This record gives sequence, C-alpha cells and structure tokens, in this order.
Amino acid sequence: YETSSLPGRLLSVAEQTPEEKTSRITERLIWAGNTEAEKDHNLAGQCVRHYDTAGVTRLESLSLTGTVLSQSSQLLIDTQEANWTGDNETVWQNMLADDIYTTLSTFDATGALLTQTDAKGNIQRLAYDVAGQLNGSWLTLKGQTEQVIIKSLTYSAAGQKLREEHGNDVITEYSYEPETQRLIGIKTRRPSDTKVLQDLRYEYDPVGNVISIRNDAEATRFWHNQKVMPENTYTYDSLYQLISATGREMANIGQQSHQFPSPALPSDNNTYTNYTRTYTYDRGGNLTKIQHSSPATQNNYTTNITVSNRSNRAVLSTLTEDPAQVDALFDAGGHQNTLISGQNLNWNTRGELQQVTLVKRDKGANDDREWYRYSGDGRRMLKINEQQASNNAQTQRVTYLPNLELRLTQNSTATTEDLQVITVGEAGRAQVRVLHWESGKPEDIDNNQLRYSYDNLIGSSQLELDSEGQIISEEEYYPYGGTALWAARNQTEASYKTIRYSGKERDATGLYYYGYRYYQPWIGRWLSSDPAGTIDGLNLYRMVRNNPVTLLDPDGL
Repeated sequence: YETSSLPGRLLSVAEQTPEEKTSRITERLIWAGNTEAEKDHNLAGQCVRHYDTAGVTRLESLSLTGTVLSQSSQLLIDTQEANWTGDNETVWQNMLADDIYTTLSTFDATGALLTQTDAKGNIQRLAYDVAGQLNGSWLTLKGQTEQVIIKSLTYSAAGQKLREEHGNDVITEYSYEPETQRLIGIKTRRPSDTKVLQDLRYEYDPVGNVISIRNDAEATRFWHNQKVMPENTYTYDSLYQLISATGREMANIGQQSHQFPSPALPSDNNTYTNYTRTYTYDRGGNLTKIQHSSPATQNNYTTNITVSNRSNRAVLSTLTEDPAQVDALFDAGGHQNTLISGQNLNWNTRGELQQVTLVKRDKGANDDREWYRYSGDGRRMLKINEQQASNNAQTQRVTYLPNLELRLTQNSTATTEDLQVITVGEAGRAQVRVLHWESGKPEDIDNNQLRYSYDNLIGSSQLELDSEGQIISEEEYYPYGGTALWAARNQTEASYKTIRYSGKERDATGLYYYGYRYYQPWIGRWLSSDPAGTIDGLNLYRMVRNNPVTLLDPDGL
C-alpha cells in the first residue's frame, strides 16, 4: 500500500506457492493524482491503470457523473504470467499482446447508459421512458445502419417487463399474479402467422415454489408427428428440495454425461420422449442419486454420487465407490482435482480454474485442453480451447469484451474463422446476439445474423429465433442443467450456440461458468467451494439449495 504520506491506497499484490522462493507481482495499481490532465477527464484520484492476472486494463476517461466514457485493455501473451515488477513500464508492456481493445460509452446526466461502442466499432443505442425504464434498443455496425433490436417495451407497476417487442416482430407478454406480482407466465407470439411459439404457465405452491410448468403452445417442427408437449411437474419435500420432476427429452438422449448430443433435425424426423427423475439426498443435503426413467424407450439408469464421510466433497461414483477416497480427489482448498476419469483439473493460486485436460496424451504429443485467464476481479477475460489431434490441431480463442465476444479460430496450418459476437442486453433476460464475420463465414449462415433468445423463469435459454422470428434452435434441460432436449434448423447454426442453462456459457469441459465457479450439470454440484464461506448453508458445494426450478445464483458465490 502507499505510505502514510499518501492516502494509503493499494499499490500491489504479490504471491508465491510453498515451493517457490520468491513471489510474483500479480497485481499492480497506478493511481491518479491531482493534476489538470487528470481533472479534465474526471480521473483525479482514480486507479487509472490496473495490472492484474489477465493483463492490463486502463481508464481513458470518466464522465462528470462517474461513469466510464472510455477505457481500454491488453491481455497477457499466452506464455506470460503477471509479475509486474520494477518501474519499467516498457517491461510490463512486453508481457502483453499488442492488440488493444477499447470501449466507449455515452451516458445521460444521471449515468443511464445511452450508447456503447465496442472494440470493433459497432455501436449500441438505448431509449428510456418517462419512468427511466428502458423502452427500446438499436444497433449500428461498423458499416451498417441501425437495426432495431427491441422495438418497444412496457413495464408493470412492479417494474417488470410487461410487454416486450423484438425487432423480428416477436412479442412477449408477461403474465403476473397481482397478489404477489409474481410471474406466472410467458407468452411469445409471432404476428406474421400470429403463432404463439410458447405459452409457459408456472403453477406454484404457497411458498412460491413452482410445482408445475406447462407450455400450452403447439409443439414445434422438430417434434416429428408430435403436437402435444409434456407437462413438467415437480415434487418438493418439506425442506424444499426437488424430490422429483417430469418433462421431456430427445428420444435418443440416452445416458446423462458431459457429452452434448447433436441437435434434433426436423429433416431427420427426430422425436421426443417423456421422462421422470427422482432425486435422493443425504442428510447434509447432498444429492447422492438421480433415478432416471423413460419407459417409452426404456431408458433407465441411476446417476450415483459418492459423498465424503468427512466432508461434503462428493464425486461421481465412477471415480470411487469409497467416501474416504472422495476427499483425496480434491485439493487442500476444496478444489476438484479431477473432473471425470481422463480429464484432470489444474486450479490456479486464486482458486480459479486454470486448465482442464480434455484428452491426455504422452511423450511428444500435445494434450487436448482448455485453459483460462481471469482478471483481478475473477471474471473470465480469455478462454482458450486447444485441440491437438495428431492430424488436426486447432485453437479457439475467445476474448471477453463489453458486449463482445471475439471468437478467433485457427488451425495450426491456417486461420479458419473470425467471428465477432455482439451482445444486446443480458443473458437470462432475452439477450440478443449478432454474428459478424471478418473471415470464415459458413456458406449457409447470414453475416450479422441475429439471434434472439427467449428464456425461462431462471434465465435458461429455450428458444432462439432469427430476424424473421423463425426458429433457429430449441433447447431444454433436466432440472440441474443437463441438456434434455436440443434441436436446430441447421447444424451450422447450432454450432454457434454457447448460452444455455441459467443463461450461462457452457464450456468444452461441459461445465457452466458462473462468475466465480464452475458448475457440473451431470453431477448437480460445484467444482470448488464457495469463496463466500457459509453465506448460505454449511455445504460449500451445494447448487441452489437443491431447488433449481425456483432458485438461481448468477455468481456462484
């Protein structure tokens, strides 16, 4: 920290592991003073430059309301680690990639966001009503006129979305029960054929837990010869754990695992079947068994979890039948050592996941793996997926920028694709994505293709429509986020969907990234303990108090 001659603000963070002789500077902060140049851009006294584990983020300027007018950043070179030593600014620069990303924004006088410019030059614009509520949204691209993403939005007295109209003419109505003003249903209609794509009714117990969800809309084209959708019913115990549930799944979904099925295609005459699942919990609230049954296909199995007899650490039983051994499958801080047999986990010094080995190879072979860089606040800044087949190595680089995913895919032999994904709004809140290509666009996909997501009660993405309101894809989940149902118009289009259960991104590890932790949907728990400590319960691996139907935790903290 600064010495007492100065306020005492934090200047750096350094760390070492037990086997290391010295520490590395993982974080460093450059603080603004009281000079005119700083005052002129509203930066006096601010931490303008933030050196962290991902790279360096720098403010360029602030509004007189304290919002960011402009900022920019650089990430660390794939082979470098933060060690922001000395006073050599150049040296620090040398640890970074030369690409600089910048974001600019316009705010109203109270700080509402009015516009935002991404690092490529695409610009968002938002409208607000007399109540200061958002009432519409527009997007211009570098080289394109503004499109209307949201044509209109009206809110309830409770400030909840009441009527949402999308640029693709799709209108969603929100039905609330005025006694509590709780959402009781979502109705999505396409005026060109006035087709209600969905009508999701939520039926509740006295607490407010959903005991039934029913889509009264006609089944979609992906359901061959099937027009009537199954009802999702739920049973909860006195502790409100989910004891049982019903729904539907791909007829050929099979065994729940970390694998993700190909989508059903209407052209293949794919169909869906019914299912019921039963959830067995121990007295510590750990899910120990999931009984799966679909008598129609005779898909019958039980997911079995071995729970520690010393701790609440628990693993899929295939990694050990012995509660005593379960503890050895975790490191000293509760981080999972191994995900599945064959896929280990490298946790970093911050408790963040550094790397998943996807395929272990030996000698001179390179492993298939996925690895991550996070900023000093724990948010993921960069995801790298590395495929190393002996005849096919490929790197998938995803840079996380404000409302922008920079998806760069290269083969060890060639650049194959450059896709910018512009996001509008928030995931889990009917976020719309735009797929823009600089290179490698598929011959069958639209450049600047719009993807409008329609989400369920907890933000899971269920439908995705194009600019004409046509269905691109459809997806559902087993209550803990397993994928139960998945369909698409075109497999090419299907390949670009990354946002699923809870509105979270699903990795190649099959895991969902939630802020601070990775969620494992085929086991129903977290891969690391909650950094918040006993914020809610003494079980640091429990997912949503065992009731995902009604509960949601966006941070996993």
